[PDB]
Amino acid sequence: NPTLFVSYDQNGKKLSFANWISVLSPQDTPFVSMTGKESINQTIFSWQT
Amino acid sequence: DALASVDGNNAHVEGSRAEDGEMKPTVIKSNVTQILRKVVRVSDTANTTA
Repeated sequence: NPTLFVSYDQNGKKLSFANWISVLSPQDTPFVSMTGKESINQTIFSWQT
Repeated sequence: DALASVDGNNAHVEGSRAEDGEMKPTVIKSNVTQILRKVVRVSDTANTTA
């Protein structure tokens, strides 16, 4: 039987979750982000020199 | 219908007691359907190239 209702007897919360997630795992991929890409037809290929 | 081409003799002289007849019934044959199948597994590989 409270008489003040101070931030503890307030039933029916919402939990005010956030709208994001922190994936702190390392995703740094400089080699891949620097090297280009090219669409190849078949699995095997070759290059002259 | 099995026409029963067998003719023979069924003669009667002047008033012979009409026999009970020799009617022939029909014969029914029947068939059934077969099921065919052609399977293919190979994917779209063999394109190692670009």
